Parts: sequence; structure tokens; C-alpha cells
Amino acid sequence: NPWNDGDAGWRGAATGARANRGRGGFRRGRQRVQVSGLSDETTWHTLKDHLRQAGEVTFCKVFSGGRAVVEFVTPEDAARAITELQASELEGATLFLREDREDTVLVNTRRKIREVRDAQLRARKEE
Amino acid sequence: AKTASDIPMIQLCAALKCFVRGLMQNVETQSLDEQVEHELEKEDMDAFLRFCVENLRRGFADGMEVKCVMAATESLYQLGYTSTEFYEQVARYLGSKCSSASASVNSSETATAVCLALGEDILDRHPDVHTFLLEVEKSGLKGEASLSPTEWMNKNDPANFITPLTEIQQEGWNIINRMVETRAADTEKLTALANEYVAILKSTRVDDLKYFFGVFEE
Amino acid sequence: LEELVEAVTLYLRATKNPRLVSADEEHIFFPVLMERLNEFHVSQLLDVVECHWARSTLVRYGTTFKDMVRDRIALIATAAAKSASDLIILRAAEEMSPETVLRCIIVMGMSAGRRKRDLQFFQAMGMFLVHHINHYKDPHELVRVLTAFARAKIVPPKRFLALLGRRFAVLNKRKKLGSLPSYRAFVNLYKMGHDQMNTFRFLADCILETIDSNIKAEKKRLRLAQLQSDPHLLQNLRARERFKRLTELKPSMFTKLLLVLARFGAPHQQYLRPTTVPLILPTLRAFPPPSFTRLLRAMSLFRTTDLDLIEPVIDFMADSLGPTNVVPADVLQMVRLVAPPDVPVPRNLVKLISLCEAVYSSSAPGDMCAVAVVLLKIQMKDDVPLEALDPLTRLMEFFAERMYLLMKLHIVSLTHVDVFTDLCRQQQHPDVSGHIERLCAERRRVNDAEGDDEYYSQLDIDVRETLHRILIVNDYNTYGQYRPTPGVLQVDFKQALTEVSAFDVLEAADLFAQAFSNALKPAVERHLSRSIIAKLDGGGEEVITEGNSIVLRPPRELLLTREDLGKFVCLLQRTPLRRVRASPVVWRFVEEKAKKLGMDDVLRVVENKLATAV
Repeated sequence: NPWNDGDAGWRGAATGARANRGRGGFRRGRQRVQVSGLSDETTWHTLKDHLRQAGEVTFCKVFSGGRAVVEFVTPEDAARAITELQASELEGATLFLREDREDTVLVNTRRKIREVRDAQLRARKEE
Repeated sequence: AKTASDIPMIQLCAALKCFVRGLMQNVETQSLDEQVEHELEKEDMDAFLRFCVENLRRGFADGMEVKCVMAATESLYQLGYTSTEFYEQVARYLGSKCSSASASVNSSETATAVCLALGEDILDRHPDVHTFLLEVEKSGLKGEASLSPTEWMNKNDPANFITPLTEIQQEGWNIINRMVETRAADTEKLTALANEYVAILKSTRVDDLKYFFGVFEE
Repeated sequence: LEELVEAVTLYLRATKNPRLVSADEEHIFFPVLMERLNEFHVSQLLDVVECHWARSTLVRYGTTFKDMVRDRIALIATAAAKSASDLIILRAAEEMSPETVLRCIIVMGMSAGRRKRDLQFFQAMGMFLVHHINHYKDPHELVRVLTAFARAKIVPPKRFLALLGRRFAVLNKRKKLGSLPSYRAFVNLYKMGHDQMNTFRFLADCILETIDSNIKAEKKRLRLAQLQSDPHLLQNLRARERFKRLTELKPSMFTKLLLVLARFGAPHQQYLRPTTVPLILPTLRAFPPPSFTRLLRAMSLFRTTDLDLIEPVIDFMADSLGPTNVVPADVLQMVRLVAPPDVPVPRNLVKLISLCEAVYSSSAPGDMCAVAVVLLKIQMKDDVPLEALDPLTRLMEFFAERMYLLMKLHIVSLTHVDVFTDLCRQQQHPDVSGHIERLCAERRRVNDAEGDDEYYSQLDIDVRETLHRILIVNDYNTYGQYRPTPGVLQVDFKQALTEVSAFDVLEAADLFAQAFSNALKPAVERHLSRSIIAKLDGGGEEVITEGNSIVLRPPRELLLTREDLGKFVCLLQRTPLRRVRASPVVWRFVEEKAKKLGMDDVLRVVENKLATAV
């Protein structure tokens, strides 16, 4: 956002509460499924663990109330997942799955089937 | 007050302890006009303290060590936040973790100060908190109030990479960054470098040893 | 050289009365000026250019004078720049004084424009002003420079603007910049695409400082006084005068400064909040509806997590106005703003829910699904009182009824239907009137038997696009003719009519009235009547050209059949457009068409209508 103008702030600062997350080891010496019904405590790691039973995942993000969005690797990873993991049980948070059959690219795909059919309808009306 | 989002609690406590030490000394007031200025400064200080206590409440909700909330409550008392509606939350959270929190790993002077700052009615509303405060004032760390704010922050938050390194502290990181790329088989070189490193251990920060051990495994 | 300079001003100062514009004196004097243009100094020419102009006098002589002094000053500036690398030219370097350059910038802002000559001309001595930046003293001079540069509509060297903005604070120490000049500079730097933040921050803090100082002075006066020891307009005058006395600005422009600050994403804990109690709350009622709505819109972006302001807004909205004095959009925005978990439950949420029920109960298209989402978010939001939860179920039932009737009308897209079904499924709403399963069964019958695209074809879509255009045009809010409808929508809707025929536009009107009867706005109604009259007359239409001009379209013709004429008669039976219901042109056109086709009964009916309309 413009008011931040590149300022990292305290989120990107070097505070002692930030190095705690860094459990690496300190060695070297410096199309998308919408899933609902989860628990807000459910980490994205558990999300990947559960839904990789169906197919591989590139990106996944949770939202408040259990809503979350998951992007698949391949269309086969989706075609299996759209119908297999429906109403499965995980951590007392039985999932409910919906799929955005319309995509930011698939809308432009629907534009032409709309317009040519509209031309056919116009030809019908003229006749 | 601006741009203070996602603030770790230790940062807030250090800032409050910095603010308390730069306060003006009280003098006799000419009541003709300066009372208005006192009201204006009161209003501004309230506008700041309300944001500070909001952030403290968020920290209360998310869970925090008793030492940090203890110091923050003392500092806010130093600034005159006499509302008593937030001090009941203070007592509630302090009594929530009273069972397992260590007693002699806290500042006794801070204990006396917060015990005075907490109302007696609020005190005997929580006899367990009363007893805990007396125990801390009996057995606890001494002289922690006299340290400079940066010393307090360094001695309660290891690493944190805020203040710049002293001249001596740079030598340890030169040694470590020289040891990183050295071949493993060159045992004599590593022995010499480590024997050089141990000579300046008294001045190096305690946290950086995490790296000194790590390269040993490398 | 001073004699003629004084004489031309003597003649020019009286160029307001038509006879006092002495053409004879103009021809006597001004040509000598054009021959003697080189003789006078820069300041004399600039002072002459400053003076008032008569448009006939300006077109006679001044229009040339603009460029004939522009080029001379350009050569003088070229000589000055050569110094920094005719007797007057030899001393050109000392002629371009900082005040001279400042006035040279100032005195141009009435005839320049986006022209390339003006662009390069103003980009010439901008660097001279940069060469004299340190010698400018009064802060308001730079604000005047900014507004003149804005008037000429030049493309600025943004770095130079940022440098001026930085030096604004340097000069601010000597004399505090006013609130009005500061907001002037704010709107300028907005409208030529400045994106440095800090310049905007300084002006915003200056405006806040002026407001704070005024409020503190007022409180000081009241405290010192303590130390000594229609009626709606009558109430609103005090609020308006207090507002003007404090911030030196209208609410209609304060509510846009807050809008832009919210757009930037500034922390509302120190921008929106510090002025709520002394300023915002007491003057709230005096806000014009277009300003109150914008204040709420800025609240939505700010996402203020404080009830100390939110609650009084709820009370004022619930009590002081009522159901028919508030736009449904405003109440929808208000309930949306209380949805986020950051804002705790207000103690007066029941009033908001009651008025929310009332407004849409009295409102009896695709946005209501989002409303369900809003309800979805509020139903688990902490400990909601039950009496606030009761109206929501009946509300959703009313929504379901409306969408069911809409599907019987075949209007709203079935994707929103599926969204609504998903929402009611995940909301676990127990159907009582049996409408939810009716919607599910109807959606199944529609989609899984004929198809979604087939459903879209139930009403022909070239009418539907005009229907959507009508809908989005009618989406405008006026608060009771407070804001006249902008002409841009009229222009695009008129051009839409210019392509469509007459019968299907009346079909669109009928389809709109089937679900939103009498909701057509008067401007759209009269424009539709005018277009239909022009079409049935057959004279032509207004084709829009490039230069905002019109050209008569070639004449139209409509060879409608007997059944088409009968459907037109039915449309006239059901249409709410009074003008098309009474204009005799449509009836004589129908009579002529019926005579061309030939049927006795409809002809007699049209004659009967004509006898009542001729």
C-alpha cells in the first residue's frame, strides 16, 4: 500500500521475536478449490498434508472461519480432488468443498460462446 | 504512535521505559493561564496512553511473559494512567499464571512498585497475587531498575540486532566467518581460530554462541 | 515609453460597457504597440498582459500579443542562460529577477493549455525558477506557482514538485501555512499524479495542526470563561458556522480529504480518531446526504475498530431519520462495516437490525446474495443477541421470495442463484415457507434440462444489454434531486438508443417495469420518450461527433407486422411512460402502419385512441 512506501516495519525488522521462528539450525554462521468448515487453528501444513492425499498443491491459504483456497499442480490433481475429498474428516473439522468452475481465464473462454450464440439468437429474431 | 503496528511486547516496554525517563520536573504553576496548557498536555498524553493500553490488551489476549506485562504496568503507572479498569485485567492475567511462574527470576523493586500501583482492594481481591508479590519482593533480582533502556532490552531479549555491534564484538564474527569456509581437514587452522575466539568470550554477546557451536557441527 | 503604456491601460480599464470599448482608440493606439513591442521592458509587457480584457479587444490584438511577448521573453531567458553557462538584451541577465520570473509564471494562466508550444514554453523557465528557488520567501507564492502550473495543465518534472513540497516545510517555520492553501496544494499534487507520500503527509499534518490549534484555542477561551467564576435550519446554522470557523473548509471537501486519507491506508488511530469528539460528532446532522454517504464510504475503507464513534452513528441513523429517509445502500454499508471481527458487537445492534429489516421490507438485484454473506459473517460474530437474530431469518425468507419471483421472470443470472444456494446451505437456514427447496428445484429444472445459456436466451440479449444499461444508470443516488444526473450517462444511453430500434426498447421498459415498476428515473423516462418520438416520426436521430456536436442521422423506417403492432399495443397497455401514453405521434404512426397492413378491429381501436389524443 502507498502509505507503507517500501518500509519493512516491525514485521520485517530484526527483533528478537523474529529469530525465534528461524528454526533452521543456525549452521552456516551468517481451478482452485475453495474449502470451508476447517478450524482457525488448523495450520496450512495440516492443510497440505490432508489434501495432498488427492493431488499435489502449489499454493494454499486459510481464512477466518475455515474458508481457504488451494491451487493444484496439474488438472489431474484437481479432477480427482473435486469429488474424492468431499466431506472427509480431519481434526473435527469435516470439510466442504466447492470449485470455481469459472476462472479468470475461463471467463474470457465463456465470452465467445456467449457472443456467437447471441449472434445466432439475433439471426433467429430477425427471421 | 504512528507506524507502531505488529510490535513485539519487549519493544513496547523498552519504549515506555525510555519515555518515563524524559519527563519534565513538576514546578509551581501560575494558575492564570498555564492550567489550560496542563489540560492540553493531559489530553495528548491520554490520546497516546489509550493506544498503548489497547496494544497491551492485544498482548494480553495473545499470551505473554509475566515479566514484560509486569514492567509495562509499572511504566504505565509512572505515566499516571489511573483508570483502575485496566488494572483489574492486569491482576486477572497475573493471577492466571501465578501457579507456575518463577518468583525469584523477577525484579524485586518492580514488584514493590507494581504492588503500590495496584489498589489495596484489588490486592485483597486476589490474595494469591498479594502473596506472589510479597514473595518476589523478598527473593528476586536487585538493581535492574538502574540499567539504561538499551541495556535492559539487550539483557532481556538476546540477539535482536537493533543496536550496532561494538568494536570488540566484530572480531568474533570475523573469526566465525573465517571459520565457515575453512576446509574441514585443516584441524590446526580451526584449533588456532577457536583458541583466538575464546580469549574475547567475556565481551561477546551471549546469544552469538549459537553460531560458534553450529560451525562445530558443520 | 511610459506614455503609451499608460494610455493603453487607460483605454483598457473601461472595456466593460459595449460603447466604452472604443474601437477607434484601439486602432489608434494598439498597432503602435505592435510596432513598438521591442521598446518596452519585460515588466511593462507583463503588467499590460495582466490587465482585464474585452473578448473582442482580445481577439483583435491580445491573442497575437501573447506569443509576441512569449518569444521575446524566451530570447531574454536564452541570453540569461548563456550568461549562466538591442540595449535591453545586452542587460538581459539582470532582468530575470526572481520576482520577475515568478510573475512570468503567474501571468500566463488564462490562455495556455495542453498545446506543445505552451508545454515547452513553461518547461523553459521552470529551470530558471529552480535557479532562484532559495530566494523565494513567502510560502503562499509557491502555492500560487503550483495552482498556476495546474491551470496551464503542464506535465511537471515530478522531482521538481517534490523539491517544492520539501521546501514548503522549510518556509512553514517563518509563517504557518493556512488550512485552505494546504488543501489547495493537496488537491493539486493529487491531480498531476504525484506519488512521493511525504509531501502529502506534511500537508495532512498541517491541516490537522490547524484544526487542533483552533480547537485548543476554543477550549482555552471556555476554560478562561470558567475561571471568571424551519427549526432544523435553526439548529444546523450553528453546526455549519462552527465547522467553518474551525477547519476553514466545507464538509463536502473534508469528507473527501478523509476519503483520500483512507485510500492511502493511513493508520486511523491518529488521523480519523483525534477529531471525532470536538469536531465530528456535534456537526454530524448538518452533513449533506452526499457528504454523509461519502463519510460512511471512507469509514468502510478505514475499518475503524472503535465503537466510540460507531455507536452514535447507529443511534442517529436509527432514530433521527427513519426507514424512508435513508438510502438502503447506506444501511447495507453500515451493517457491512460492523461485520469484521475487529469491531466488537455494538450495544445498540438491535436498532440497526430493526431498521435493516424495515428498509428492505419497504424496498419490495444480484447484490442481495452478498447481503446474505454479510449475515453469514454476523451470525457467528461473538454473542449476538437473539432478538437481533430473529429478524434475519424472516429477512432471508423475503430475499428467497424475491429471487424466486425473479427466476419466474428469468432475469438474474443463475450463478448468483448457485451462490445463494451455497450460502443458505452453509448458513443452515431451516426453511419454513418452503421457498429454499423451491429455488433449488427451479434451478435444477432450468440448468440441468435446457441449460444456463438456454436460460439466458429466454429474453433476447440485445434487449438485455439495454436493460443492464438502464439498471446501472438508475443505480445513481440523488437524495431527492440534490444532485442532478450527470450528462455522461445520458450521452452513452442516448447513443445506445441510437443503435437499437423502437419496439425492443419498449420491450426493455416493460421487462424492467415487471420487477421494478415506476422505478425508472424521470430523466431516463423523458429521454426514452424523446427517442421513441424521433424514431416513430422517422425524421432521424442525433449522431454524436468528435467535438461534442451533433449530426442528423438519416431517416429511419420500421415495417412492423400486425402481430408486432398488437404486441406494441399490449406494451402501451402495460407501459408506465406517460409521454408515450399520451403523445399523438405514436398513435398516428400506429394508425398508418395498421392501414398499410389492414385489420378492421385494431384500426377502429387506434382511431378511438386518436380521437382521445389528437
